[PDB]
Amino acid sequence: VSLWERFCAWITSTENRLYIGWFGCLMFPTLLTATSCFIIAFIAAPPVDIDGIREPVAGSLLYGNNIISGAVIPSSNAIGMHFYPIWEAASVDEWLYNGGPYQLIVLHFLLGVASYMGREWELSYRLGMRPWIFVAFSAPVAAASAVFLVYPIGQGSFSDGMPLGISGTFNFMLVFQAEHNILMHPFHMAGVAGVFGGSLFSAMHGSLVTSSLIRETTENESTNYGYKFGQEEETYNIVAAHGYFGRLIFQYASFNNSRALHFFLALWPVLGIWLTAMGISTMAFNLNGFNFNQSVVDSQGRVINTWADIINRADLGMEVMHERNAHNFPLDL
Amino acid sequence: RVPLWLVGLVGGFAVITIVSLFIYGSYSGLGSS
Amino acid sequence: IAGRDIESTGFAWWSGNARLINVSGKLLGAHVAHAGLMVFWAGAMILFEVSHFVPEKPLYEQGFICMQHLATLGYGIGPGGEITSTVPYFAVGVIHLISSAVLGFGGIYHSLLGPDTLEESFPFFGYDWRDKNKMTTILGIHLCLLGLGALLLVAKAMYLGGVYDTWAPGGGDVRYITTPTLNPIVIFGYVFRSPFGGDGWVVSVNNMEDLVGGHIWVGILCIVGGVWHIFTKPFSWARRAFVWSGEAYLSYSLAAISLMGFTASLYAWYNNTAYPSELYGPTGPEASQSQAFTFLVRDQRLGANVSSAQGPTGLGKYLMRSPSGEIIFGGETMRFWDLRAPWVEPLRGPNGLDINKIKNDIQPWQERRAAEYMTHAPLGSLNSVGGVATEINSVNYVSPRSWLCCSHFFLGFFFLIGHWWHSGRARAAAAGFEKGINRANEPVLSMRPI
Amino acid sequence: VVDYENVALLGGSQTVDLNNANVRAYLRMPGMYPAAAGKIVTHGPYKSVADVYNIPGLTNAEKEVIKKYESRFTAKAVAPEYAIDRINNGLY
Amino acid sequence: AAGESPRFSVFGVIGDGTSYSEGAAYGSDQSAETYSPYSVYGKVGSKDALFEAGNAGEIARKKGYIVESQKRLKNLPGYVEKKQWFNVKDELTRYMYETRGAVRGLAQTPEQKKLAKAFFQAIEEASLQATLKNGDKCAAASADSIKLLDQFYASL
Amino acid sequence: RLPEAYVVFSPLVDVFPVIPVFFLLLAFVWQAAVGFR
Amino acid sequence: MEALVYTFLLIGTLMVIFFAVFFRDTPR
Amino acid sequence: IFTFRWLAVHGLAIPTVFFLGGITAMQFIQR
Amino acid sequence: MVNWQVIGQLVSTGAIMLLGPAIIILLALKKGNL
Amino acid sequence: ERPFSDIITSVRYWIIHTITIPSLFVSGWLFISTGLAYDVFGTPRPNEYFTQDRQQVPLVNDRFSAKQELEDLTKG
Amino acid sequence: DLDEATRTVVTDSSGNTTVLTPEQVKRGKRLFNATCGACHTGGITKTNPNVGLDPEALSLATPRRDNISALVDYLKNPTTYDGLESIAEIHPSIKSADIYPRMRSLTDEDLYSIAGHIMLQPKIVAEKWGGGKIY
Ligand code: CLA
Ligand code: CLA
Ligand code: HEM
Ligand SMILES: CC1=C(/C=C/C(C)=C/C=C/C(C)=C/C=C/C=C(C)/C=C/C=C(C)/C=C/C2=C(C)CCCC2(C)C)C(C)(C)CCC1
Ligand SMILES: CC1=C(/C=C/C(C)=C/C=C/C(C)=C/C=C/C=C(C)/C=C/C=C(C)/C=C/C2=C(C)CCCC2(C)C)C(C)(C)CCC1
Ligand SMILES: CC1=C(/C=C/C(C)=C/C=C\C(C)=C\C=C\C=C(C)\C=C\C=C(C)\C=C\C2=C(C)CCCC2(C)C)C(C)(C)CCC1
Ligand code: OEX
Ligand SMILES: [Cl-]
Ligand SMILES: [Fe+2]
Repeated sequence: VSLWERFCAWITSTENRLYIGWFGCLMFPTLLTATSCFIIAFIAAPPVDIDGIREPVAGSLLYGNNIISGAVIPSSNAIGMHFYPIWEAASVDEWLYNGGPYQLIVLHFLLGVASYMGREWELSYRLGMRPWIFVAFSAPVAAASAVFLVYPIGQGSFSDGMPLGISGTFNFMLVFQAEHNILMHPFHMAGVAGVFGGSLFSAMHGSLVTSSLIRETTENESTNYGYKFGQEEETYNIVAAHGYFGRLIFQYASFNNSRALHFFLALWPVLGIWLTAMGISTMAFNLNGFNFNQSVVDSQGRVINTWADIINRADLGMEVMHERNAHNFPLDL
Repeated sequence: RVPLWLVGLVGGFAVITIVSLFIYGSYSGLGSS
Repeated sequence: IAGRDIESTGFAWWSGNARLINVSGKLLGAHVAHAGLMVFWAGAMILFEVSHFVPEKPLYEQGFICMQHLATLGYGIGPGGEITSTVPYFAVGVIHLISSAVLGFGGIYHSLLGPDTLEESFPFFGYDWRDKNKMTTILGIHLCLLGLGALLLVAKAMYLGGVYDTWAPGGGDVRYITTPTLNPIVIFGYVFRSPFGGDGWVVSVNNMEDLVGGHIWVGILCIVGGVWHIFTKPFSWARRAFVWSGEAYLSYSLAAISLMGFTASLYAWYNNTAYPSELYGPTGPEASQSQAFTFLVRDQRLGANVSSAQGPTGLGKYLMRSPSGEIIFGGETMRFWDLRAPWVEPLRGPNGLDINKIKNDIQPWQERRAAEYMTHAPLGSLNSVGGVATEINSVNYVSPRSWLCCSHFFLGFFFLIGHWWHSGRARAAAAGFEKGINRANEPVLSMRPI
Repeated sequence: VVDYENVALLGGSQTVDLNNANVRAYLRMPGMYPAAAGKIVTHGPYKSVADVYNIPGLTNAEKEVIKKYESRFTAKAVAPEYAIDRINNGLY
Repeated sequence: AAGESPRFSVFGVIGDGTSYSEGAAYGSDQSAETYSPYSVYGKVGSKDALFEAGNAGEIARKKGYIVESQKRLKNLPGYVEKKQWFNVKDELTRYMYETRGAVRGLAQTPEQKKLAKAFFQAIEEASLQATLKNGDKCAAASADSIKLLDQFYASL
Repeated sequence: RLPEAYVVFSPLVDVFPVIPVFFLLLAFVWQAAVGFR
Repeated sequence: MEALVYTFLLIGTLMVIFFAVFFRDTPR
Repeated sequence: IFTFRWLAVHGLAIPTVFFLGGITAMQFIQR
Repeated sequence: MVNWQVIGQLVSTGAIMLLGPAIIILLALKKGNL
Repeated sequence: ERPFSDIITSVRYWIIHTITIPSLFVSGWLFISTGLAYDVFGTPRPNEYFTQDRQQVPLVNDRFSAKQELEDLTKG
Repeated sequence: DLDEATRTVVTDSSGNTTVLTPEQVKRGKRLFNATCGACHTGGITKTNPNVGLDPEALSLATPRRDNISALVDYLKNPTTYDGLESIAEIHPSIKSADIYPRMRSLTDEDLYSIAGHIMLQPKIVAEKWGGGKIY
């Protein structure tokens, strides 16, 4: 045989501790470089001028932060959507002043997660499985891409992306609420229903399966020891569990098929997350949620308020105080 | 002896006309700005 | 009945259109019927938009997405972007509506009455999903048709009336493009450009000559490729890398169409040459630049010298410098300094905005355009309110740019999901384990322990 | 600063400080906003109210309206933080 | 007070019709015409329209545009002699922007239409040559625009 | 507004654009007619 | 001075993850 | 005539129709 | 003042909606290839 | 027993329902259209939010004298 | 309800009053929220917030604009705040209807209704016509 054939046989081998595959060639370097840069920048980075008004903001541990308030600041507003690699700065100090590491981390990270999906499919193929797990994983990837890349593209600046921090996430959420009126977009309601229903069904399924265990342990050992690796037993007792579910609610509602059950379980949260990601992506292009301000009037013509007006007051309060020194003109276009 | 694919059609017509009436009332009348 | 039940094919009713994979007679009828539906919608939408036209408001204040394309092609538009007559739109709608009937009848016939398979009486119109020569032949034929279409667009742009040009010397007007650019360096620098800010990849075309030259080159390339793929068969390096089945071809098409949808949405959002602002409305950056220009003009008229006015941060209230040196508008709109519009270029010199021209060379029409674009920014809500999120119900307007961008972006993402699903299934079925794990010979049980 | 003694002359009262008031403070005197106030707010410091009439350019019309409203004017010391924003102070 | 029936109007056909909040009216509440059932305004050429067609203001503003555009267009050769063709483009798109509308609104006889078409083609050629940086062609086209514009002014 | 010779047909024109969806619903109706064979 | 504590906690968590991944009880 | 299902279904159904009639009547109120 | 537009729209929509099920019923009655 | 699948078919069911349901629907319509709900629940009418004397919102300020306060605020 | 006392507004500089017919209110509201809404929504001016449409600013203009006649005159011939120069080239008007196509199909009744709506608004909403985002 040749050298290339041996290399290919080693790459696609299903006997290593961790599968490599051809997608792993793009996966591993990008994720590793993103991790290294993120750790170093989170620990020891200097303040970054995020808004382009020459007012740097500290975000690293060594400059007086804690775990909660630390972050990696997005790039400067003066840059916009321009590409800013290291070799385009006159010095490393200038590169760090304008928020260089954010772009590097984000780009290598997104490439890494795409390769992660590909690698999942590849191992599924090599193991003789059915190839539909990476489709399920595509939803968190879609949401992360939506925020990190799509929102800056629509708004025209990397500085509007979500900061890589804990309190930066809250700041992003609050400003997004103030500017786009989320919580009134039906796609956000779809996402909330998705997560709540996912938690509900996880708890219900766990309870039902755990309650229907046959007797193999008696008292003085954890019940988990009954199951053996490779044992043959369907994940319930049909009589007890089916009767319990058919008696708890009306008898017409009971899943007697494991396939349909475990399909519904997979389908619900994935669809919810897809819809909420598309909601964020569409709101990136200034298509906001429902507007119900001053919609109820009496006979004379005066305005009677509703709860939407209280929400509007909160939105105005958030809006008038964000980026205090950044605006010069009456409209925030 | 209605077959079980026409009465569902009647129910669908009823629900769709109720929803359409509610949307129209949303666009016109009280609470329409 | 055989071929239309689960017991004979699997494929329960909710996935019944998958029973047509190996039936080449009904598939033709199905595809023709969808084409007829598309033509019908085009004609009906044109007619509906024509019926509601009002000759006072601009086209972007009436919620139209179909009249703008015909207007850009040079039908019924005059100087500056005013609509004079609507007869050609009526003619286009009528022709589409009439052709839809023929297409639908053909689909219905070929689907409900014609032979189930064409591989027994019409050997020319037959295939096997695995005969590579036939697939290459079909691809080449329809590719040559695409090239002919591109050349037809070029011919319309050059000889048959002309196209609307928003950069015309004296305001937007219909003119003949007599000198298209043909130097391959420019076109293939457009193709091989980076997509980030300042470059924009192919969205950044900013004149009609480049557009016509590009469509010329595309026509030539498509014709040559069609002939080549007709007269040849796939090489060795391609045979060992692809999967040869119908679902694989479907997934291949799905990925490309998703990419095209993304590209079109970004065209609609950012470009203002193929989507002139007099018809679709100002772009995102254009409204902010207009606001800055309007307030600069007002403050200068009040008596200020707007070159040395200091802002709250000391950076410059009206004018400043971009990170490369050019003079740009101040404020939060420093991110949109890449904008180029026909109503701003009169004030731009060799190093950005010109101080003297700004001082004493601003015409009232520019002021009016700036005010209009400032007050008609692309911001709105789902129920068509218009304005910032904290505004009250007074106007009813959402720009067509937002609608087009959001819709085709949604479609692009879901068709990418299509690539993933249909391709994974195609490859798994080709390998031979899409039904489940063979319990007799589970492959995992014969691997070295980990 | 925390304490500014001449805060009532910035537009909240019947008297206007010619050295620190914004252009919006002359909107309550009819026939003066777009021209006379614009000329006033774009020129150098005045040691007294009589110094306004020496502005190069002032036409006879303007001078007349300023004389009409002369009783509501005063000239205090120049505050650098207030004098810079006499055309656009961020209020809309 | 103690009891009263809320006032009603279904779809605007049965009921009051005029209530300041009805919707889906398409008229039927105004004693005046409309351009179409889907419009917030009347016709343009109505008997009550204030704006006439062909006032002295039109033939004043358009003539002022034309004469000022001639005065401005007489400056191209000075720019071309200095190779400052960017100034040529800025001039060709700064004030002359209204000339297309003015000329197309002041062209009635077919010879005026032909002369306007020739002038527009000449100005387009001048702009193209300026973009391509060709001195002789752009100067000749500028002289062409000047002659055609003065001929059109004399014809009017 | 449509050309004067066709203004009478305006109500039909106001309904054409939505026809392509009724087709999608008709597919489900046809499937339900044969009892989801 | 608390940056030392934060860094120590984060590095300890990463060490625990490494040991869990690579030094694990066999599923058999 | 007195089964549990009868009571449940009618107790859930009668007010539903009453309220739906009320809402449809509300739809035509104009100030 | 009669507002014939709403009546015309309702009649047109009703006819268009009724067209399809009519042909389905006709095909079913004539023992067609459903 | 006698499940819904053939309950939906019984003709007597249909005729008694056609007799009964429209009476309830019309009763609800008349309940709204007569204006009796406004008096039962105390909801102000569209021309009753502000009276000629009181031009502000009528908030309740006392716990044990809510009856008299509401009687004052409504009409008196 | 919308009484006749509420529908009584000043019509002349002398102080004469006129009662607006019920249809004129709706016609004026529709015409306003469609030809001027984009820039004067809520009684403010988006392109120049120094010159609003509240009654106090109208009363302190140079030719005074707190009645129907002066509003109609302004719509026929706009001027600056002190009434010394014409701004018909940068403001919609009948005098400049060629520049602004939206003003080419307006009658005297339409201008009267628009002015009536402008005058009537401060008496209904109150302290919110030209107030801003605070209210
Ligand atoms: C060119 C486009 C295209 C084509 C030709 C096909 C073709 C096919 N697909 Mg595929 N697919 C595509 C795009 C495409 N796909 C995309 C973009 C996705 C991602 C969402 C999928 C996801 C997908 C899945 C998950 C599956 C298929 C399957 C199939 C096969 C059977 C499909 C069938 O019977 O439909 C029957 C169609 C219906 C029952 C219609 C259902 C109605 C939909 C769900 C609602 C749509 C609502 C819409 C937005 C409008 C709402 C209006 C309303 C409000 C009134 C067939 C080979 C199936 C397969 O593998 O079969 C072997 C299968 O399981 N496809
Ligand atoms: C664009 C949409 C579209 C198209 C073109 C088709 C086309 C087709 N489907 Mg299909 N399908 C669709 C959507 C679509 N489907 C959806 C959304 C679903 C999910 C509910 C299905 C579920 C489905 C199943 C389960 C099956 C098909 C089958 C078929 C094929 C035979 C159908 C047949 O025998 O008709 C029989 C129907 C009739 C005789 C009644 C309809 C008569 C006409 C078509 C009504 C319309 C006439 C029109 C209004 C008048 C035009 C007049 C003209 C002169 C202008 C055919 C190629 C079958 C197949 O594979 O066959 C091998 C099959 O088993 N489909
Ligand atoms: C029928 C249409 C309109 C009416 C009735 C109207 C009303 C008025 C009135 C009465 C004034 C007088 C100033 C004052 O009240 O003190 C004014 C000024 C003004 N209006 Fe409007 N307006 C209309 C359209 C518009 C539009 C569409 C704009 C778009 C920007 C606009 C912008 C302005 C500006 C900038 C001023 C102040 C100009 C200056 O003071 O120099 N107007 N308007
Ligand atoms: C196969 C199938 C299918 C499909 C189907 C289809 C898709 C069809 C199509 C069809 C079509 C797509 C059709 C079309 C038609 C058309 C027509 C029928 C037209 C006509 C027109 C006219 C008649 C017009 C008239 C007029 C004029 C001329 C002028 C103006 C006025 C008016 C407009 C009136 C389904 C899914 C169902 C089911 C399964 C099977
Ligand atoms: C018209 C026009 C234009 C354009 C032009 C042109 C010339 C274009 C071109 C375009 C093009 C020319 C495109 C291309 C594309 C390509 C692609 C898209 C490719 C892809 C690839 C793939 C897909 C592959 C894959 C793979 C791999 C990775 C390896 C192995 C495996 C496989 C095979 C799977 C312009 C702008 C000038 C202007 C306007 C007009
Ligand atoms: C154009 C034209 C026309 C038209 C035609 C057409 C084309 C039509 C046809 C078509 C159609 C338009 C049809 C449609 C129908 C549909 C329907 C009406 C459906 C219904 C639906 C439903 C009701 C469903 C339901 C259901 C069921 C049954 C079961 C399952 C579930 C569901 C819910 C889905 C005419 C004649 C006027 C003439 C002129 C021209
Ligand atoms: O960068 Mn971030 O936050 Ca979107 O709004 Mn405008 O820009 Mn700024 O302000 Mn608001
Ligand atoms: Cl700003
Ligand atoms: Fe399990």
